[PDB]
Amino acid sequence: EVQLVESGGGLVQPGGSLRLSCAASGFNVVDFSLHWVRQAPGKGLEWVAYISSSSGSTSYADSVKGRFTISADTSKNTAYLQMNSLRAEDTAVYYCARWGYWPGEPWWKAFDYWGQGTLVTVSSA
Amino acid sequence: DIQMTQSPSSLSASVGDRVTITCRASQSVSSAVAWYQQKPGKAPKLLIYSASSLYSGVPSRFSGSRSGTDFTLTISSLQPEDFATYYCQQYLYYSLVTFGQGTKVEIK
Amino acid sequence: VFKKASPNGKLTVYLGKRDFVDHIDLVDPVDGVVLVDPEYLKERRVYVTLTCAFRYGLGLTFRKDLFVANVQSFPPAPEDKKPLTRLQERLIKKLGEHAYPFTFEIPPNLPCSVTLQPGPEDTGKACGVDYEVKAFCAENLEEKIHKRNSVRLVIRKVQYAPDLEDNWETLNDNLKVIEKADNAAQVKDALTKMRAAALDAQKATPPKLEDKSPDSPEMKDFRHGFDILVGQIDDALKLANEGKVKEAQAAAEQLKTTRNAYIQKYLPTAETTRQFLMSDKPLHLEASLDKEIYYHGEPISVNVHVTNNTNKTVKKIKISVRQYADICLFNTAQYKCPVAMEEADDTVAPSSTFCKVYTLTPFLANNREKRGLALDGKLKHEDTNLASSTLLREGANREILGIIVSYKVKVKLVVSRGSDVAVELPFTLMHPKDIVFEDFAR
Repeated sequence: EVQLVESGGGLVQPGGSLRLSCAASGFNVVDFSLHWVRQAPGKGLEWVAYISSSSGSTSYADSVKGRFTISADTSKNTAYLQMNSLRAEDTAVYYCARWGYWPGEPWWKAFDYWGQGTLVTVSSA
Repeated sequence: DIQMTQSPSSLSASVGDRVTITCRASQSVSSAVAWYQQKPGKAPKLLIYSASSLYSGVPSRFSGSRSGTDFTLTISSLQPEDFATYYCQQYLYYSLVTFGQGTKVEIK
Repeated sequence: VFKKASPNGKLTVYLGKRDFVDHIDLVDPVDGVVLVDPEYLKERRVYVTLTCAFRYGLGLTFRKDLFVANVQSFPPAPEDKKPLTRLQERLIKKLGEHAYPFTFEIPPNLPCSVTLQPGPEDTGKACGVDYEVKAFCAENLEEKIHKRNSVRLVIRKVQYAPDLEDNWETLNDNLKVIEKADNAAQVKDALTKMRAAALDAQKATPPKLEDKSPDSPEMKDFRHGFDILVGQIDDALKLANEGKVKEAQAAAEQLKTTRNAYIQKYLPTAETTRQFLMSDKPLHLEASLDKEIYYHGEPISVNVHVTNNTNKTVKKIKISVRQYADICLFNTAQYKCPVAMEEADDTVAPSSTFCKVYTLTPFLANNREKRGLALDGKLKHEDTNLASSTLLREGANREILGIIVSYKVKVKLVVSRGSDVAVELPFTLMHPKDIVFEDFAR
């Protein structure tokens, strides 16, 4: 079945780095797009970044534009997110989501299968 | 950036009543609005996509309507699973996704 | 509202409107209240009617009239018919115990209010179709009328025009902005707007294929074309996201090709070809209208594409918008009146290709002096414009309609010396879709 396994969270000092991995089962990444959706504790969801393996095109957010890096891996069905110089505002639980491609129903069904999510926390001590 | 706003930031209703939840677009997004029901401490679930269509699995007491740039959702609330925070997402393009500030349905 | 009293002002008729719109399912009902005095009606009752009158020029008029509508209101309730409306019932707010109303209904397939224009020396006869609500009081229906007991209003019926055109207009403006843009921000905003417009248009249906099934193959091809268009917009948007503005502009230029594909399928076009002796290749001419539904005063741009390989040069282009009017009666005749004429001295070399867009506008003020036109009311009134095109019968009758009005655009090429090749493009002209008292008298 479809399951978006998301793992790689923890506590990191400010200015540190982390690598958030999103593994997928039951479908190949070459057929769908993979996003990242934040959630601050007690606030709404926020868009982070995404990647599409059919064209190599990636676009980030205005809050994490210059720091994060996203890369996929077709042979393993995982898309990697890279954390760099994490700030205090990034102490939020992260979800991995799948979105279809333009021609047909899959594009219309936005984020049909999400992930359980992993929690990352940034504190000085 | 296309902006999503949910006006009734909190609603109070009991089991069996009728609940309406609204959303207002800052730009012309032809449909391209989806509603998510986020349980306390759980990942979002897809209730209504294409701003009017139903997703298989979700119960039938859920429906939406689009008028210009205003989107609304309607429920006939039941006991176990219809008390949580709901969301309103616009998905015109891959790199344009913006979520709406959530609304909570408490118990009187 | 609007009122009008008889020459003996003991009978006053009110109405909520002077113009009624035609919904093809059912025209709006005529709501009014009749104020009388029972003393002058000592033994007599007040009458109301509605007819689709015909006019020309005992006013020396030939008549062919067909409609009847009868509601008498003295007393108002022979039976409690009362299909009441809000304004009709509320009109008794200031009116006493003599004011008994009426209610009427119009068939949903009657001719609209059209009137031909006569003159002292006119190219056409005088004719028209107009409605009238006439009120009077006498012993019975068949009794002779009198002028001191009558109120005869004249109302009008108007059809208003029925999203895809707006979406295409938005796409055109965004494409122009894309072409003229200099930074990535305006490019991205324009691309977002045109993506939204293209999706919204894909959600719609074209006027030509309306009668066909929603799952018919033509609808599938139409949605496929819009799918291709949105894909090209997506490619341009991705390039704009990367920042490379020039490639985004080229990807948007590909939208010109896809629009050209759409135009020849769903827009008015025409092509005629002519050849002569003592030559090798013929002459070809093509024209296209941007849209089908037009609004009164909205300029009409007519694309002209010409290619030629003959041994003759041509320096003349004439574009015209021509009236067409029918009279479905015993005096049957057909009319044609240029409403707007155009002339340019453009070039036709023996071997060259030409394509320019020319804009025209049919307007009554500049075109008034000619006779035999097609109008929808009295010229003196401010709300009087040219006659909107008669929406053709949906398989219904034609003879009873009276006057049919249509428009089409002509492009003429003037052959040089040692017929003139022409095309025609049908199109459509339509109008865009306590109480304070006033007098009805026009």
